[PDB]
Amino acid sequence: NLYDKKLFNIWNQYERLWIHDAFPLDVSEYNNTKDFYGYECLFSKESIFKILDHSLERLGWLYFGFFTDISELPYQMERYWNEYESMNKSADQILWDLVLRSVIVMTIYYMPAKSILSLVDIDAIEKYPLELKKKYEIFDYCLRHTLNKVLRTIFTLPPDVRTLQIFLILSNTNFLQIYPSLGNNILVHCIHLAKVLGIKDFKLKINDSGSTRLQKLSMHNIWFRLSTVDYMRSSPNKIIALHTDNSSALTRKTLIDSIDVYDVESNLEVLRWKITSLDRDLEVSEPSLKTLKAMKELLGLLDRKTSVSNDASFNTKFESFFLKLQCNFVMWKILRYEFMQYGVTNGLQKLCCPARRIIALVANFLKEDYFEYTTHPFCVHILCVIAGFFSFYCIFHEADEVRDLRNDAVGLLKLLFDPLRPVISCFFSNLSRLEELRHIWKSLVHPVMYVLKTDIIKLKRNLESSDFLEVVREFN
Amino acid sequence: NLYDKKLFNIWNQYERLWIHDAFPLDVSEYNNTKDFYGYECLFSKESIFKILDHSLERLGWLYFGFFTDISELPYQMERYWNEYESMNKSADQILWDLVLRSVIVMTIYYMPAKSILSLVDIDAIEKYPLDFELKKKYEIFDYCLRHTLNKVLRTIFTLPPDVRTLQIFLILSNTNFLQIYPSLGNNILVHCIHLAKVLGIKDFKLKINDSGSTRLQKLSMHNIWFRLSTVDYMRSSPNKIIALHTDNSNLEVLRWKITSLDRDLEVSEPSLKTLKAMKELLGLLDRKTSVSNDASFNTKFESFFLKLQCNFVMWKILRYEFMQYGVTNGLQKLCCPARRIIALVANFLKEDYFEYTTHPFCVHILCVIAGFFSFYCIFHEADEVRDLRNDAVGLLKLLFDPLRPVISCFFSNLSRLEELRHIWKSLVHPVMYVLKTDIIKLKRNLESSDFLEVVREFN
Amino acid sequence: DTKLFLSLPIDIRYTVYFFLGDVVQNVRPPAKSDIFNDELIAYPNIREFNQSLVDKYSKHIGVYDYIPNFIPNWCRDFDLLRHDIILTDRLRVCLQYEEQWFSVQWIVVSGELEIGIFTTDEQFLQVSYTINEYCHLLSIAQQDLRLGINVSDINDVNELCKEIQHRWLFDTVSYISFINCWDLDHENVVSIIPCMESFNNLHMLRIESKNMFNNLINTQGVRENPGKTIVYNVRQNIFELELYTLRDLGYKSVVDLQKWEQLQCLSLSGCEFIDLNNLILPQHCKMLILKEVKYIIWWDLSHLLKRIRPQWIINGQVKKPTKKEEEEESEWYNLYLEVVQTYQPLNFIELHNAKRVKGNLILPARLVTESRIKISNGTKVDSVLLI
Amino acid sequence: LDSLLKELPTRTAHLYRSIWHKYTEWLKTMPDDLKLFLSQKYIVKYIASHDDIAKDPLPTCDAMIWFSRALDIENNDVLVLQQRLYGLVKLLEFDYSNVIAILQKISINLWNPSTDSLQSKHFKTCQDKLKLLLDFQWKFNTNVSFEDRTTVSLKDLQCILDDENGKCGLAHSSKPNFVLVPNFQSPFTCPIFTMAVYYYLRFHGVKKYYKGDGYQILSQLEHIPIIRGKSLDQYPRELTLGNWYPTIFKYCQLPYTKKHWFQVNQEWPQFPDFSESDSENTIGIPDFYIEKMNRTKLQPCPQVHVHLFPTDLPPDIQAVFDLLNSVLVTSLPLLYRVFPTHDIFLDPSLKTPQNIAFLTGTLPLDIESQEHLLAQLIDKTGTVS
Amino acid sequence: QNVVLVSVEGERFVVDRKIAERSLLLKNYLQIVMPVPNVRSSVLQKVIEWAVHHKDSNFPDEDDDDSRKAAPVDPWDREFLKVDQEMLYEIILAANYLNIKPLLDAGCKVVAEMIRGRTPEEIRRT
Repeated sequence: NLYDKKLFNIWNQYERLWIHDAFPLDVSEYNNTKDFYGYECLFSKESIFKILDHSLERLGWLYFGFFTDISELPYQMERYWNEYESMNKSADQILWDLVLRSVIVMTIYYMPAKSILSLVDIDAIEKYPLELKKKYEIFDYCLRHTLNKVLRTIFTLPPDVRTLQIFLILSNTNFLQIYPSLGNNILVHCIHLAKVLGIKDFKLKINDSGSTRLQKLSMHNIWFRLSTVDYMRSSPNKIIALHTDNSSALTRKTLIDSIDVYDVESNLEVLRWKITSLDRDLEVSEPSLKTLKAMKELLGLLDRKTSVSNDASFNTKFESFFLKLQCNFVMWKILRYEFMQYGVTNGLQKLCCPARRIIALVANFLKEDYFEYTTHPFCVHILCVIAGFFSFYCIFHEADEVRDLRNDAVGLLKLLFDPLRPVISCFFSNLSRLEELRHIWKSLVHPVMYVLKTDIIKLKRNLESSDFLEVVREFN
Repeated sequence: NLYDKKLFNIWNQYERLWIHDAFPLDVSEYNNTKDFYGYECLFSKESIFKILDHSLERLGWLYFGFFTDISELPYQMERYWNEYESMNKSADQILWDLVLRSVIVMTIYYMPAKSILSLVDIDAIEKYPLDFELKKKYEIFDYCLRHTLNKVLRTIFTLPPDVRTLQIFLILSNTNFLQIYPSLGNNILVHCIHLAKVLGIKDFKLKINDSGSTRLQKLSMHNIWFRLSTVDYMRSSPNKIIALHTDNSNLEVLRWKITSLDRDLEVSEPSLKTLKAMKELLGLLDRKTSVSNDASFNTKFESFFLKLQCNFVMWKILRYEFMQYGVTNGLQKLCCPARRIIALVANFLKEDYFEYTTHPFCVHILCVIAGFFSFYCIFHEADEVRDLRNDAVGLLKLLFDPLRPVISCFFSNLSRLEELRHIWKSLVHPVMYVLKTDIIKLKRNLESSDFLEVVREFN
Repeated sequence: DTKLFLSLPIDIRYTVYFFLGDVVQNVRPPAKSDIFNDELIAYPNIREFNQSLVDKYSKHIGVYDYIPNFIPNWCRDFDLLRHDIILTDRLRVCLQYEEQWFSVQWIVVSGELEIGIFTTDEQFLQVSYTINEYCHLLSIAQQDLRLGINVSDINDVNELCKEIQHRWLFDTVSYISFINCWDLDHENVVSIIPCMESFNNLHMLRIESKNMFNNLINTQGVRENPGKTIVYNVRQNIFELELYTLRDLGYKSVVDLQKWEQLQCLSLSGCEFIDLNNLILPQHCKMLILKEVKYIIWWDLSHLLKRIRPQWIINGQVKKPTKKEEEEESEWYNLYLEVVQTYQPLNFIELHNAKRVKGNLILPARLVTESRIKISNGTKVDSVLLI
Repeated sequence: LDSLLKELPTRTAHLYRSIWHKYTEWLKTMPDDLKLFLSQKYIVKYIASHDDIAKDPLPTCDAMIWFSRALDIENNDVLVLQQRLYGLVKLLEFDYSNVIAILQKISINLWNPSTDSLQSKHFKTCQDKLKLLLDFQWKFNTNVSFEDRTTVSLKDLQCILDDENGKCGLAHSSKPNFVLVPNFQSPFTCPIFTMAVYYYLRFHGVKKYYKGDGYQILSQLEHIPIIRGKSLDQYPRELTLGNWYPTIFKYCQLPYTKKHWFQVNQEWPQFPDFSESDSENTIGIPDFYIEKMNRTKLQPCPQVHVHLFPTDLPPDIQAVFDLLNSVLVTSLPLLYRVFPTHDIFLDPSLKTPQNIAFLTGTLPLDIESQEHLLAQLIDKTGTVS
Repeated sequence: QNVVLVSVEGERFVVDRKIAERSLLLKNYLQIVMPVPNVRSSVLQKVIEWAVHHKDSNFPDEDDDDSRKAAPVDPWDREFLKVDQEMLYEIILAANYLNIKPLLDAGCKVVAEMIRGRTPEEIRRT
C-alpha cells in the first residue's frame, strides 16, 4: 500500500518519460520542389474552394475563434488568384498566402479520404512522389512545402499577428508530435511575438467601438489557445514558458501583469485554459485534498456548462466532444491521484466510469462517420496514458473490469491508427514489453520494480534468479 | 536647477528613444547567389589561412574566450577543404562550416581595405557586383554577411540543440549587424536564449575533481552565458521583452558586473550610499583593470575595452548624481572621464588600430556623449563641453563610413538640434515644451508658440 | 469501537469530526450573554485533581473558577486527553485538510513552552502538548503554526518565545492574532513590533477592535510613531487578513487601505453594521469573506439602474444580440464595464447569514453562474438583476 | 445599559463576573444594597484582606466603576469615586519608599545644631531650622497643598489615642484631610517629634535666650497656625518659605523643585476626601493609608512619667500636648546623645538633677541604629561616630 | 417505473425507478437493471427502507454547514438505526458509494453521539 503509493510515484515519472518519446536539416533540398498549388500543379481553384466550404461547414472552431471576419478569407483568396494569374512583392499578400495554405492543410488533416482522393488531379501524381496512406503522404508533402516557405518568410519579416495564427492553425495536427524540436523553437518565437504586441491588452476598456471589441476578442482567444499549447507542450526540451503569466482558477488560500481569470470574459477558450490550469495545479504545485475537493466540484459544474451546448451542427458536437473529453480526463487524473495516494474507497469504480464515458464517446464518433474528428492528437495522448495506467494496474492486480476496458482501448487504438506511426509504435512495443513483464511478475522490493528503476535510470541518462532477470532485461 | 534635474530626466528618456532606433522577404532571391569560399569562386584558401593567422594574432579574445581548443579551427578548416576537394550530410560539419565563415566575416570587419583588396580575385570581381576605398570593402562585406545569413536562417530551426549556434551569434554580434538588421538579430537572439536556458549553462558552478577539459567547458559556458547577458541588456529595446539579465543579481564576470551597475543605474532605486559604494567598487575594479599589463595586441584591445566600459559607466553614474542630487564641480569631474576615453581612442588611432575603433559599442558611447554634451551646451554654457562636443562630432562625421544611416540620421537630427539652440537663444519654456512634444512624437511612433510650431513644421 | 473506526478511509472520519467540531473536553464555558444569568449548568465531581496543572495553567483557566466542580473536571479531562487515539487521528486528519476547527498556537507556562489547541471563537483552552510529543506523533519540521496575544501572553513571555525561537530553536510560526489587549498598550505592541524580523514564514493577521483597527490600521490616521506601527516590509508580507468584532465600520469613516499592499484575501466576521461605498482597497485582493452581521449597504448603482431599459430584460438577465445596434451594444458594454468597475478589485464574495442587504443588487452573470458570489440564505433582498 | 455590558471583551467579562462572585462571598463573610455592596469602605476592606487582588487591581477598579455605572447611579457619583479610585491605584501600584533618602538626608542636617557651611541669613536659631523641617516632614508625610497647609488651625487638630487597638496620632477631618503618626523607629524623620521640640521652643521658649510665646494665648487667639511667621496668629508667607527651601536643598546638595512642596504632587500618594476611630480606620480613613503614607507601623502611645509640657490646659488641646509630651520625652535622650549642643538643652528646666538624670539614663534605642542616618550630614559635629 | 439491482452476492432486488433517482450516482449512471458491487442484502433492504421513509422530505444542501450541524437527529431514523456496528459501517460505506448524503450525515451523527456519550473507562482500558 505504501509500496503502491511509491510505485505510483514511479508511474508518474514513467508517464513523463513515456511522453518524452525524415526532416532534411537543410531547406535547400526543397529549394526546387514543385508545389501543389498552381492552376496545373495539383489542386485546381475549384477543389480548393470546395475545401474551404467543407472547412467552414465542419471546423469553423479554430479560425472562427481567431479572426474578426471570415468572408475576408474567400475575398483575399480570389484576389490572390487574380494577382497570380496576372503575374503568370509585399508583406500582406505573402502572409495571406501562408494563412490560406495552413488553413487548407488543417482541412486536409480533417478530411475523409474518398473526397480528397476524388478531388486531386492525376498526371501530377506522375510528376510527384506518391486507402489513407496516399492521403497522408500527400498531406506530408504539402506540409513540408508550407514549412519551407513559412520558415523563410517567418524570419525575414516584421512582427505581425498573423504568423501566430499559422502556428495555432497547424498545431492541431500530427505536426508537433512529429516535428517536436522544430515546433518548440517556433513556439518560442511565437511567444516572443505574443509578448511583443501587448496582446495581454484584451482588458476590455470603456467606450471602445465594436471593431476594438472584436480586436480584443481575437487577442483573447489567441492568448488562451497559446497558453493551452504552451502548457501542453512543455517537456524539458523547453524551459521558456507562458503558462505562468495566467493564474489558477482555484481561488486558493495559500499564496499585476500576471493575469487572473473570472475577471475578463466567458468564451470557452477560457474554459479550456481553466481545465488545463487545474491539470497544472495537480501536476507541479502543492497537491492537497481540500484542493481536490474544490477542483472536483468546480469541474462537475463545468461539465454541466459543457453539456449545456446543444446539438445543432457538426462543429458544436466537435467542441462539446473535446470539452467533455478533457473534463473526464482531468477527473480521471484527480481520482487517480486520490486512489493512488490516500486510498479512499470506491474511487476506482468511480474512476473506471469516466473511461467508459470516453469510450462511449469515441464509439459514437466512429459510428457516426466522424473518425476524422477523432484524429486530434490530444485524444491520442489521452488513450495513450489511459492504456498505460490500465496495463500497469492490470499486471500488478487483477480486475476483469480493468482487463475489458484496457482491451477495448488497445484493440481500438491498434486497429484504427496509422497517422502517428512512430509514437504509437514505440508505445506498442514498450507495452508488449510490459506484458512480458506481466508474465515475469506472475510466474517487497521486487526485481520487477527494480528493473523499472533501471529503466527510469536509463531514461534519465538518455536525457543529456537475478541472472535470468537481467537476461530478460537484455531480451527487452 | 530643479528644472535642470527634471529636464535631465527628460534628456534621459529622449536618449532612451534615440537608442531604441534592404534585406529581402522570401529567402529565395539568394537561393543561388554566389559563394566566396570555393576553390575557383573568390578568395583562394591560402589567403583565407592568412586571414585566420591575422585573426589569431590580434583578436584571440572573443573566440579564445569561448572555445576549448583552437588548433581545432585550422584543423576543421583543412578538413573541410579536403572534404570540399573530395566532394569536388550531417550537423557537425555544417556547424563548423558556418563557424569558420562567421570567424572570417568578423576578420573582414576588422581588416584594412587595401589588404583584402589585394587578396580578392579579379575575374571574380567581374563575376560579382561592383561598387568601384572603404565603400567597396563594406559592400563586399555586406554581400558576404547576407550570404551567411541566408545560409544560417534555413539551417537554424532544423537542427538538434547544440552550443555552437550561440558561438555563431556571438562571433557576429561584434559588427554593424545588430544595428542595421535589428529585428532579425533580436529573433535569433531569442532562439539563442532558449538554447542557453536549455543546456543548463548556469552550471558553470565549478565543482571538485573535474578534469581540465571540464574546467574549460565550464569556463566556456560561463563566458558565454555572461556575454549573453551583456548583449541582452545592451540590446533590450521594447521590440524584445523576453530576457535573461534578470537571472543575475574571470573578467567576463567583471564586464557583467559593470553591466549590472548600469542596469541598477537605469531601472532601480536611486540612493546615495548606493552610488558611493558603486563608485568605490568601480575604482577597485579599475585597480583590478590596470593590473593587466601591456604585452600583446589582444591585451591592449581588451584593456582598452575594459577601461572604456569603466569610464563610460562612471560617466553615467556621475551624470545620474549631478542630475538628481546636484553636487558641485560634477560637470568638470564628468568631463574628465570623457577626456580619458578620448585619450584611449587617440591611442588607438595613433597606433594604426583605427579598425579597432569600429566596434559599435564605441559609437553608441560617442553618440550618447555628444547627445548629452549638445544638450547642456545649448541649455548652459561651458567652453570645455562645447570643445569636446565639437571634437566628437567632427571625429564621428570625418571617420565613420560603416554605420552610415544611423550616424547620418543622428547627425542630421543633431544638426536640427543646433537650430533649437538658436530657438532657445532667440520659466516653463517653449523649448522644454517642444521637447515634451518630441518625446511624445517618438513614443507614439513606437507602436511665441506660433513661431515655435512654424519652425517645427519647417523641420 | 476504535480499530474498527480506524480501518476506514478519511472522508468518513472527516465528516464525523466536522460534526464533532471541537468539544473534546467534557465541559464548556458559556458565551458572554449567558453570564449574567445566574443559572449554572451542573458539574458535581470529585478528585484525581493534581495540583501540578490547576496551579500552572490557571492564567487561562482560573479566570473562571466560579461554578460547580469544574477544575477537577478540567484536570482529569486534560489527563485522559493525552491518549485518545481518537484525537490523534482527529488532528492528523483535520491538519490534512484544514484546521479551521482547532486553533493551534504556541504557549509558555512556568517558562516551559508547549503547544495549545483551542476553540476559534475566543480560544478557550482545551489541551496542549509538547513539541517532541507532537512531532513524535507526527513529522518534525518547521510546521507552520499560529500565535495570538492575550493578557496571558503579552511581553516577556512573548519575548521569551522570541528569544527561544532565536536561541534554542527557529521561528516556526506564521499567523498573528489580536484577540484582547485592545488598548494598543500595556506592552503587547511594545513587545511585538520590534519582534517581526525573525518572523518571515507568515502572511496572516487577525484583528478585534475598532479602536485598535482605527488607531493601527486605517491609514488616514497618519502619525510618526515608528515603534507604535508596522515597518511596511511586513505590510508587504501579509497576503491574508482577518478581522472581527466591531459595531460601525464605515459610517462616515475613513475606510482606505492603500498602504496595506500585497494583500490577497480579506475576512470579516461578527459585526453589526457595514457599508461598502466608503470602502477602498488595494489591488491584488479579490477573495472577500464576510460572516454573520447586520444589514449591509451595497454599492449605490442608482444612476446605473437609471440607465436601463426593459428593451432586453428577461428573467433577471439581459443581452443585446443585435450587432446592428452598436448604440445599444456599446451601451450594454458600457453598462457592464461600469458594473465591474464598481467591484473592480473583487472576484469572490462570501456571505454567511447577515439577515439583510439594502443596496439594489445588480451583478454580472459570469460569476453567479459560478459560485463566486456565494450568499447564504440572507434572503431579505429583492432588487436583484444580472448581466 | 446591557449594550454597555456587551461593549467589552470576553475573557475580561468572565473575569469580571468571577470577581463579582468572589466579592459577594467575601461580603457574605460579614452581615452586610448595591452601594453598600460596592462600598468604598467594604471594597478597601476586601482589598486589605485580598492583597492578591492589589497585585492586579486594574480590572478590579475598572469593574467596580463599570458596576457603579451599570445600574441607576448618578454619573457624577461614579466619576468622583473614580477620582478617588485613581488616587487609590496611584497609592498602591507603588510599594517601595523611594521618596525617602531625600527625607533622611534633609531631616538630619536640619536637626544638626551646628551648621558651619551655612552662611545664609535665615536659620540662625534651631527654631528656624525646626520650623522649616516641620513644614517639609509634614508635606512629605501628608502630601498637602501649601495654601491648605496654612488653612489648618491647630485647634482643629484631634488627638487620636486608642490603646484598645494600639494607635496614636494627630488627625484633621476638616478641609484638608490627613493623619500623622509618630515614628519611634526614626525620631529625627518623625514630624511629630519635630513638632514637639519646635513647640517646646515656640511656647515654653528658652529661659534667658528666647521668649516662649506663653501657653496662655491658646485661648485668646482664634486661629493657632501649625507654624508661626512674624505674626503670632498667621502661617509664614509663601515666598518666605520659598526662600528657606532652596537654601537648605542647596546645602544638602539635592535638586529642588518648588511645585513638589508647594502644591500637591501627583506621582505621589494622597488621602481621599470625606464630606475618634475604630479597629480598621481612624478618622474617615482605612489604616493602611495611614501606615503607608506615614511609612511606620501603628503603635500605642508610650506612657511617660515626666512632663515637659503643661498638665493644666483647656481639654481640647490637652490631649494633643500629652501626645507631644510622650513623643518628645520618649525620644529626647537620643537627641541628647547626638546633638547635646541643641538649643533645647539650654533651658534651666532641662538642667535639673532629674531631667539630667533621665537624659543620661537608658537609651530609647541603641546608637548603632542611627549610624547610617548620621552619615548623611555635611558637617560632622564634635561627636563623630 | 422500476429497476433491478444486483447485490454483489447476486440478489436481484427491485426499486421504483424515480424513487431510486433520489440517488445521484444512479441519476448519472442512467444518464432495466444495475449492479451494486460490495453490498449485501439486508444492507440494501434497510437502505431502501430509509430511502422510502425519506422521499418527499426536504434537505438543505451539501455546502450549508450551519444547516448541517443544525442537528435534528430524526427520531424514526434514531430508532431505525439501533443496530450493531459492522452492518452500520457497511451502510455508511454504501452511502459514500452512492452520493446519498443525508443518510451518511445521520450515520455520522449517531456515531458522534456514541463517541460523545462516553466513559473514561473506555480510555482506562487504554
